[PDB]
Amino acid sequence: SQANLMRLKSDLFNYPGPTKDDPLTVTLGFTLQDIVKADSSTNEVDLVYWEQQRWKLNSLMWDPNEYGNITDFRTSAADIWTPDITAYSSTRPVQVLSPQIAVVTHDGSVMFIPAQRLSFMCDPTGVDSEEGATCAVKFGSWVYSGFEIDLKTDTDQVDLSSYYASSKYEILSATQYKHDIKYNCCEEIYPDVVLVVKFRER
Amino acid sequence: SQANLMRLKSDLFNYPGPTKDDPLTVTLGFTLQDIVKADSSTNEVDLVYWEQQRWKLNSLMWDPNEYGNITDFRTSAADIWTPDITAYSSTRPVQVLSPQIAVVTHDGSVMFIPAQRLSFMCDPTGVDSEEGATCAVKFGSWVYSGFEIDLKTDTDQVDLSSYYASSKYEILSATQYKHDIKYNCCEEIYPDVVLVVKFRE
Amino acid sequence: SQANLMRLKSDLFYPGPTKDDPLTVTLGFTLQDIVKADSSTNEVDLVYWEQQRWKLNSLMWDPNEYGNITDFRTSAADIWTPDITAYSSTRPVQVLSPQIAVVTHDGSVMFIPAQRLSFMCDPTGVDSEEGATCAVKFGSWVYSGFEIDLKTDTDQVDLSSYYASSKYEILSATQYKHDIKYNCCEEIYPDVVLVVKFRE
Amino acid sequence: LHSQANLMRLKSDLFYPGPTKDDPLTVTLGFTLQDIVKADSSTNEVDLVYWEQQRWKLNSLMWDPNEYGNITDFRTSAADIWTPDITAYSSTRPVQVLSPQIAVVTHDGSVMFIPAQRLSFMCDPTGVDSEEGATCAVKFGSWVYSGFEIDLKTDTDQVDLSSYYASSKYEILSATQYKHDIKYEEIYPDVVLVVKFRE
Amino acid sequence: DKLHSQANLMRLKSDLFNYPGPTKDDPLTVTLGFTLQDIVKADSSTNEVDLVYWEQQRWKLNSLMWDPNEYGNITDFRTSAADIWTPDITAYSSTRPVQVLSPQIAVVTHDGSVMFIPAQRLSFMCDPTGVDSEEGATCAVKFGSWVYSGFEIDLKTDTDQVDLSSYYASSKYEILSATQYKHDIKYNCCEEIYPDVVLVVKFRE
Ligand SMILES: O=c1cccc2n1C[C@@H]1CNC[C@H]2C1
Ligand SMILES: O=c1cccc2n1C[C@@H]1CNC[C@H]2C1
Repeated sequence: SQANLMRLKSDLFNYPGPTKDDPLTVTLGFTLQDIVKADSSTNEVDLVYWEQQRWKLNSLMWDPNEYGNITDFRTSAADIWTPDITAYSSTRPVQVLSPQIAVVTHDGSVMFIPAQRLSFMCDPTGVDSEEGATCAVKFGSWVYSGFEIDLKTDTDQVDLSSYYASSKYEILSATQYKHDIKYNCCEEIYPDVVLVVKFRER
Repeated sequence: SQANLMRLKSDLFNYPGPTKDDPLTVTLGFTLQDIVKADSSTNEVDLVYWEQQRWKLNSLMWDPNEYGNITDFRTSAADIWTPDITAYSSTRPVQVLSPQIAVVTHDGSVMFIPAQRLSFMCDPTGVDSEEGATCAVKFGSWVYSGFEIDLKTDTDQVDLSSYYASSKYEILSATQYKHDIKYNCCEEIYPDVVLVVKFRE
Repeated sequence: SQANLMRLKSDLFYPGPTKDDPLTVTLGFTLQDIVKADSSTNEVDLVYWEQQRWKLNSLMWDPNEYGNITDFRTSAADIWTPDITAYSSTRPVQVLSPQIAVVTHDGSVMFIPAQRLSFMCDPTGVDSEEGATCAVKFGSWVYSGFEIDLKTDTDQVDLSSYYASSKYEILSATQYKHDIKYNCCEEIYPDVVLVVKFRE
Repeated sequence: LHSQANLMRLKSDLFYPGPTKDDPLTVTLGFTLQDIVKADSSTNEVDLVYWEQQRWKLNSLMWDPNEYGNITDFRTSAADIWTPDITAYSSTRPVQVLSPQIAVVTHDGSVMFIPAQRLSFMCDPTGVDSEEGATCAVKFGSWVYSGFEIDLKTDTDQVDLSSYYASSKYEILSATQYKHDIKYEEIYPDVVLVVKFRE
Repeated sequence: DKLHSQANLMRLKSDLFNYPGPTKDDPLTVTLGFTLQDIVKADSSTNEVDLVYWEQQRWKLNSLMWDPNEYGNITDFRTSAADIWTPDITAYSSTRPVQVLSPQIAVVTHDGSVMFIPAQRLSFMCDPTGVDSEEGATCAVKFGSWVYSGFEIDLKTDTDQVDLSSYYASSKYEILSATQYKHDIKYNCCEEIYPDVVLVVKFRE
């Protein structure tokens, strides 16, 4: 079985990114673990979250019958192409908290779920009130337009089922709606997923 | 002997990770050096510990008689596969405080003991009291279920034998119980080792 | 299509400019936010996007020879990129976006890294109606105007993404094309000067 | 086109194990002090921003411009070449580089490298809030080479203050870069930056 | 003469570089000494203290031996620490990753001895209580190989005294005493004994 897995990986590794004629659908979903801190002197808020990314490539397909019934495998994210999904309003480089390892399945679908800590632009005024503070952060491909990476979601709600119950901040709502925007630099429209979080001091 | 060691290393390096058909047992244990800080403005606590990891691979076996009676060697952890054991509630990238070097023994067993500083989600309310504060952080594989990586411990007690005697925080209790969790949704069993620390000023 | 793109990239894969092959580099700033202003050290921190454009003959192709591919994306480390540097930073610049460029069939490259910069700036007056004014120059570290001809498309900094709830509001943001020369020597050193007037 | 081809050819033709007692290298140092960012009296650390000019010359980097289309100099990554190990003796944090790591090589074989850096070094800022000010010093020299191997020179005793930030928290009263030798048979040279400054 | 010396050095380096670590049958002696430059700060809110020091490391390998006559009488040379094996001497009680302050360059001598002296800033567990009193505070920090036992790396000192001759005269903290003593310790993880050099510093404001 180990020999079969090594052979399968060797065959697969022995993708130039999407194109307008071969666009890629990337599904995005956010799980918000915690709101670590809010800095009212700089309007920066720190969040810990899991960013679930899923896409499918014909080049990553295989027949499990030809490889000892291997249905899927784990591999370093550096072994494959991954989408350049970026927070648009970070104020510090995003910090990764989990192994960079993807799960590839025989139908060519890949699931990547890195855990990260992000500092982003957010005014926490009103967090010390019952109505709380509201902030947003956009996520999208930095360089690929809607014609190359089509960006989708499975749900309009951020997954709060793992939110740290003793966080300094409690979540009032958290949504993840898709938006289409045009930037001054380029004519083509760029899709994005915007996380809108309403939160308050616990 | 030096030539024998280089030959052994060359032969060994000239593993794809575990599978359901070829699963791997990883033994985990913690030595808690110190609780550096507790931050009640963010509910983050910072620990320094040694994370001892042990596992064993047939592909790393050899006969000492074939290599000058060498029974073990040291090698960079980048030369070998290592398990993806991760703290599930960290708030900052773990900081490595020791060389990334493993010890490999002729029976194929590997011993890795990185020293790290970890910031994790923890409410320190009560740390300034007699009963102290309590916090917990789960360790496990990020991508492997128990059908691929099985977790074991040699003991459910954290090694406190070198805990810093003049730390700002004294340890009331520290355990590393192992839990096998089966979700209602799926057949696979997920195992974790949970560090539970009770401490006070 | 994917095979055509791979063949094009292999075919394509520049020593940098010289006095006899000068390269025009166009610079433009999008100012996202003024994160902080530290009156104890006179340092101000900005987040901005630095749009860089240039064009190389060695990056041209005919889309008809490559399945009508007119552009592609590639890692910035696959290609030469200009050494544009803030001249009064006080900390290493921190990169906030993927280091990926857009190459177009006419040989033009577009690269827009997002960065956080700490630079020398006295914010005195930021708590008044007139606000504070600070400036920072951007330009090549090692190339004179004979090798890298630095240009702007406009002097108006793009404020369309400026963070509306920043601690600081922008009174004006201007990007000037400026150069310094020595009478003794022919060489001219150009820079783009970012001047920001802002207040609490 | 011809210039690009010639540059590529020149770089290939050219692509040094460092100096020795029998092949000593002159390294010329100069400082431009851009700013004194901060002074921390709780730890006696001061933070400076400066440009450190380094120049040296190697026979192995010479060429005839006539053979390469009148190319008289070129730019190259500092990792493509040997660089002197000049270091600050009293730094309290790793020096942070603020500029591209790129050097200029000229056809006579001389190399010029001017990294911009932010440095935290040991310094008692006592007096900085007075008319007389504070005075601090930091020595620069090779970590591993003696004066028999790296002959450390300057073009001037004066730190270049023509770019000092006019609105710094700290104004400069004087800034010198005098040379010093220490004998313990080798002689060990340094260049000492001495800054006298005040709020 | 300069051309010949350069050629000789290049040839020597090429021959030398064209070591898998010590073994029980081929143990390595590593000599350690410390120079304490400054005690940058004491944090009583976390019991962390920050030190700047130089760590002098010396060892000797047969594979780095050469004849000076063979290569223009070249007694020694400088080379990047990345070109050679170096020992994994680690601070046992750091609270932050150690920060390197100097070039990583070693001096290799024709008898195969290496000398490597990185300058580092270290944050280590240390309670500074009493630093504001005449007796001062006292802290220790163990150094040793992380992974090689006494049977593979034998750890020695040249002296019991930490070199204070470069200590920063205007530090916030003055040194009352500083010693470096060797100890042999048994750890729970392994049967074999592991040696260490412990730095014991008494200091005050
Ligand atoms: O670098 C590129 C490359 C292509 C397009 C863009 N940029 C970066 C910004 C964020 N994404 C949309 C737009 C502006
Ligand atoms: O990683 C190893 C490998 C071998 C032995 C040890 N460890 C690390 C700790 C520090 N050194 C002694 C002991 C415990």
